[PDB]
Amino acid sequence: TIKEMPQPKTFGELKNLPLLNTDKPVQALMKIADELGEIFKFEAPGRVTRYLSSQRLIKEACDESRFDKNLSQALKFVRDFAGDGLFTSWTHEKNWKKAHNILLPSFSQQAMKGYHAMMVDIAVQLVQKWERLNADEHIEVPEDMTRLTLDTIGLCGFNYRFNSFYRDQPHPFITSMVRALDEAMNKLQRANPDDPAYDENKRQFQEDIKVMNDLVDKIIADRKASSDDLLTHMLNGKDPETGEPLDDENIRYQIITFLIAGHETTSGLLSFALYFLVKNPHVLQKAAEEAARVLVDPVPSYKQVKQLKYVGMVLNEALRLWPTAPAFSLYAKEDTVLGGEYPLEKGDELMVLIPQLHRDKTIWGDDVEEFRPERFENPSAIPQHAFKPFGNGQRACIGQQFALHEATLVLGMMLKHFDFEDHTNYELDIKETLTLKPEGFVVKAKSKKIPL
Ligand SMILES: CC(C)C1=CC2=CC[C@@H]3[C@](C)(CCC[C@@]3(C)C(=O)N[C@@H](Cc3c[nH]c4ccccc34)C(=O)O)[C@H]2CC1
Repeated sequence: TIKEMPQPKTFGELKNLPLLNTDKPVQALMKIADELGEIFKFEAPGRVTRYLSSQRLIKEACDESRFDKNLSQALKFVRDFAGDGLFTSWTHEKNWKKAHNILLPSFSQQAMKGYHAMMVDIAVQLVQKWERLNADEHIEVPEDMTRLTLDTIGLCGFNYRFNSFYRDQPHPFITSMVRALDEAMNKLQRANPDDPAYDENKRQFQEDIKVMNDLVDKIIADRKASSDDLLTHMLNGKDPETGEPLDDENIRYQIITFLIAGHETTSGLLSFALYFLVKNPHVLQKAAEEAARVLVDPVPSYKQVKQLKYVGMVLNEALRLWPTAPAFSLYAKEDTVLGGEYPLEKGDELMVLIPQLHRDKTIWGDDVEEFRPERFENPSAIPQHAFKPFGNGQRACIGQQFALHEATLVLGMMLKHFDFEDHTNYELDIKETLTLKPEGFVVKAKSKKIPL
């Protein structure tokens, strides 16, 4: 009944801004939501946003007639290099619907069947790497998952080989992208971004943007000198509405977007999935049993991957507890009241805190912190807008099918070929680069000695 909104602790003139002066801002906002509940106001000089954590309010926020996708401050900083690519465009910019129409067919069932062989090429490189480890050598999990996911989007999307399994260090692309993301996350807490103490930060940022754009003009130059892949559709496809193709500036932004959006979160998903599987041995056993039963050939087929149902549920349960793109932003299209209590003005910003949404006890029950893939047996038994790891509506993840096909294929092959040991009894440490990923997660993989 027009309730007053809670607000976390303030720092005078800086309002709530210093609460983001941490290497783990999403984990900080989750603790605030635990303390303040389903909604709280966050204020900095010149800006306000309302953090939502309950399925009760988020099911309203997901009404596309009332709320559209907002560029959060984080996405405004990413737009410095991702421009009006699909992830960092407003819905009302011409290039959003145009690129959407042109690129959606690059995620058709026909398209996924076409990507499968190249996903297998990279997955086989991962399995061969682990088969070739010596006694008592370990696996650096997020490092190897990032090698796989970057190489997969490079090859499937652009017929480009990053060759990440030939490198003991990350590809220059990854090093520059991680630093750009870390700069973008860093600028969020930065009062007085014009301070000369940040002139080197700016210089380094521009440098990192130059590294990713050099690789893009090279992917483009490569293709020019001679495929039916994502890059084919970017260069040739026409929007059925206008009959127009994408312009060169936009195409560059889409390549940068798909290299970032198309691997970082999938590497996080695979890393968290393997973390929960080694921490939950009964779940690991059930998934390994399915992989053994289904993947009866040396090379997995598209159809077999579609039959790894329990592996698919493991991936959804990992996205429930640690959604690797952990927030999305909305703005009110008009004046509206939220849950009958919180009046909003046109333009008012909302932040969906996805990990908190996924811990709503009124949806999942009291065992909400438990890793239980069986929660996903029946999508009709899950309330509306309870599970939002790929965002909402027409602005939902275009790459969800690609990511889940790749992750199901790879996790299936991992569970078929190896037994895993949590040999250090790893303590979860979640590194934030806007996206979430376990840091320092290592395992030992004992070969089942099954040939490829
Ligand atoms: C690539 C995808 C997965 C991402 C989604 C994100 C959504 C919200 C972000 C993000 C998690 C990074 C950390 C801050 C946070 C939680 C945020 O709300 N920030 C708000 C509010 C804010 C924080 N600091 C600010 C400084 C100035 C202005 C606004 C802000 C914002 O960025 O808009 C960020 C990471 C990148």
